[PDB]
Amino acid sequence: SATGTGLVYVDAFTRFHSHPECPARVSTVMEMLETEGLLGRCVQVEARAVTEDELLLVHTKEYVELMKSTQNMTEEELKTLAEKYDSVYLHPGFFSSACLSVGSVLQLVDKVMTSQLRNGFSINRPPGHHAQADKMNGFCMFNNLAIAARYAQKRHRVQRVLIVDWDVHHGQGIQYIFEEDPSVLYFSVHRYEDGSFWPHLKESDSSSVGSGAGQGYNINLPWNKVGMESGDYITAFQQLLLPVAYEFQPQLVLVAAGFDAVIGDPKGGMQVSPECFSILTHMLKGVAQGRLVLALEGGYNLQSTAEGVCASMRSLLGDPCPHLPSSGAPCESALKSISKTISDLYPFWKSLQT
Ligand SMILES: CC(/C=C/C(=O)NO)=C\[C@@H](C)C(=O)c1ccc(N(C)C)cc1
Ligand SMILES: [N+]
Ligand SMILES: [N+]
Ligand SMILES: [Zn+2]
Repeated sequence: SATGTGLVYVDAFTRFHSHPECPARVSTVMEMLETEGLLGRCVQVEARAVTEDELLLVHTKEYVELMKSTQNMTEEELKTLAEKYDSVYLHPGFFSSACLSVGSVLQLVDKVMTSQLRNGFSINRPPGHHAQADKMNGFCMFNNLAIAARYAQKRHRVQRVLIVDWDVHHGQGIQYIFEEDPSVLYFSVHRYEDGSFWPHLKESDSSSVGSGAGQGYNINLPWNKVGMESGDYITAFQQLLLPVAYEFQPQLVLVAAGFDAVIGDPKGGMQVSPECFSILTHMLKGVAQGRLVLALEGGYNLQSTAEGVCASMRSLLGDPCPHLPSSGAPCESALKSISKTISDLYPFWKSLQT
């Protein structure tokens, strides 16, 4: 029986930066983890730099070289290149941080799949779930979890990987990468508002269920109203994700754990209590024998994000689930979105058919 919860963090995550995506995100998460006495209960795991071969599992050779050459670029060359991407800034140390950010999750995948640890959480920036095979996007250079997913498949002989994205933003990067791939199931719960919320993509609706052999293995649930709560996410997990999850039977679960959906986040617009992420985390522990790795994505209110991380951490540590301040009943708008997605993937999953 594997035991212990891995925690990867290195000061290098704070060496690149009004802007919402800042080193303050990660530094104050670690501080709240300590003062809550959660940090000392984790097994501290070293970070490592991702190798080129590992990056090439997801990203193109030309893109990797362009990103590597950003190290020596002038702040005007970084200005030029970054302007050709959607919502992306560049920094001389972005490449190093991005490399250590990916490797941090690979470190945790190794420990969980070799049963040295039960589960893990990398407090890493830059985030990844928006990054694509040949381009930067949404403050992401490399796709942390996509790389980790195929890494586990190659190195640790994993057949099926489930990726859960509860960040308020749609991880179109992950969706694009495994679009035709049935070995990796992608689930994304995100604010959409019929395309008026960033990234403003039609591919972010529940209509996109994948293509080819990957049909049915891509699941988007789009909120079309702000102010969603814990009762909405829990109902969404209970009626959609988890039925599919147990039918899918993954051997590793990766979580794009952004916390911009927590109450008080300026960007998300939702009202999800921090304690809700303790429940969602706990649900996912019943899948893949608890083999569960979380990686930081979004979240822009420093205290709310820190609370979300702590709440997720307690469940990783096997602490009792917390009391929920909000109602257990979901709203009508949430039910509409859940119904629509279920209807869109109905013929692909037996468990959805009632
Ligand atoms: C991309 C993103 C977060 C994604 C996320 O968190 N994914 O999980 C937020 C965007 C909309 C944003 O707010 C923004 C702010 C400033 C800016 N520039 C000053 C250029 C460009 C974009
Ligand atoms: N998401
Ligand atoms: N997929
Ligand atoms: Zn986000």
